Amino acid sequence: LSRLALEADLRGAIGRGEITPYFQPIVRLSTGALSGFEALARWIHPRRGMLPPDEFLPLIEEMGLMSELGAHMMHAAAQQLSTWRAAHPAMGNLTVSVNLSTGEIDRPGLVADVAETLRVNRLPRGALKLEVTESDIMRDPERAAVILKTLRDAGAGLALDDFGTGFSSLSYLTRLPFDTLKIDRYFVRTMGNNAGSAKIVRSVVKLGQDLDLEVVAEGVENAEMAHALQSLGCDYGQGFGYAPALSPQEAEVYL
Amino acid sequence: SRLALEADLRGAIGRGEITPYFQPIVRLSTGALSGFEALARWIHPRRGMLPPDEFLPLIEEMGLMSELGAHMMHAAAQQLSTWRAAHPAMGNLTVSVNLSTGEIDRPGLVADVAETLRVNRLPRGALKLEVTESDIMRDPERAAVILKTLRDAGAGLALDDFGTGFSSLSYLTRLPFDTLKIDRYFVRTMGNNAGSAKIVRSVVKLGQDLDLEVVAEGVENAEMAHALQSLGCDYGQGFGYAPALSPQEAEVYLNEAYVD
Ligand SMILES: [Mg+2]
Ligand SMILES: [Mg+2]
Ligand SMILES: [Mg+2]
Ligand SMILES: [Mg+2]
Ligand SMILES: [Mg+2]
Ligand SMILES: [Mg+2]
Repeated sequence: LSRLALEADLRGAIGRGEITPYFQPIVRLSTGALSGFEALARWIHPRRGMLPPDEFLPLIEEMGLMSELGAHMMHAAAQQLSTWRAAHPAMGNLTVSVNLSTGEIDRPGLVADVAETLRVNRLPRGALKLEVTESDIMRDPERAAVILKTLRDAGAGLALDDFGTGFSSLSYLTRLPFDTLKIDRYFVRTMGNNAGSAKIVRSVVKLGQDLDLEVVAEGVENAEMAHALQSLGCDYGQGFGYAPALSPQEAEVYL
Repeated sequence: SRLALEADLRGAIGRGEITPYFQPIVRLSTGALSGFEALARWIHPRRGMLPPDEFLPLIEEMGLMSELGAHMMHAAAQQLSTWRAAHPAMGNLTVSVNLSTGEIDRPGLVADVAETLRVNRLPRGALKLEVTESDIMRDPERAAVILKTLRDAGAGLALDDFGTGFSSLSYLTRLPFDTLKIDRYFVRTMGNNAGSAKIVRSVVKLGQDLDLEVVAEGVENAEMAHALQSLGCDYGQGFGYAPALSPQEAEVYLNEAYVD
């Protein structure tokens, strides 16, 4: 029924401004302070209401609009970040992250588009971060190494999302210019009653410290998980224990 | 000369021409001996000692890998029991043997290992099997089960050449290894290479936080040993201590190790 109607509605949705970022807070465990946001795509359909990425992203992909979606999300994330910095100069280097789907990292013109977005939004280096999964790196490690260095050289921060799943290669990591590792949600939420998950959480945290990478635990559901991560030296946390992806005006309240 | 060697390999394991030499593994802090890695050497009647890279490939072309693994394990196990009996005061003396790619999938491996422990009357963990990460990345869940059964039979388990390839943090947390070895290359070049320095440091901490004893391979001098122990690395092996020794030479090294 709808599987085909959505495609009709989805065409042009990006240009109409219907797919917009929502912002989930990332908090520094040591001080409790807001340190940045992860921007997450949301489709506010005029009829259907808000729809989550799992329901539209696959269709964006089939229609070949992934590149258009990524440019839009990055642009919207960056503009919001600059608008907040102009309204609250007290902040310094509050960051915003954007997720790239598999292969987006190789799209033609990505580096120029990022440089252009940091320029026009007058952002500091590292203010806008790109989150990728290891699929993009295992895919072709040497190529990933080239692309990632040029994105870092252009001013983008870089985060390795969902770390702990799949290979979680210690060797490949030491050669990639990441500045942030994110512990996947599953490990964080089962670390209290799953021995395997507890070992992955501790190792990732210690590994980040040994490699000078900042570590963000994803999926912090409550203050107890928060406190455990803090005791291990984990840098940041994000999850429903703090807040979901917020609309701009709700996110602005944290500033 | 390739097929000439191949002809010479027929029945060579049988005539006992391929035998183990033992390289010491030592505790870095106290400089004491903890064990040996058993390394195969072919003492050809005419050509003299031939290293594994020159015959190991031939052993596999002829499908003799299992016969070689069996012989090396038996020979290392017999030598270990003799040493342990002549050295009651070294409760932790172990010997290691290397399984080449695919050996852990052999049907009767666990039974063979179990028999070797029994006939040589070895305590649990005295005999270790060293496997590479590639031999495990082929089928992670299969290998996990097989490794667990080897642990349960009383064999020690070491993950050799760590640092190379994937060096998977996720898989290492789930596999029942007791020892992790850092590949020679990173230990050699950690002095002049930021990357190798990072691999060596983080493998040590990862290993230790997982309750694994870490062994640095390729310790070539007192400089590498001191830099490794100032990282808290457990053990080391390498030409800076001794190469793979003949059994008569290893016995002397063992005897001298009693002296502080
Ligand atoms: Mg993400
Ligand atoms: Mg994702
Ligand atoms: Mg994630
Ligand atoms: Mg070895
Ligand atoms: Mg080997
Ligand atoms: Mg090795």
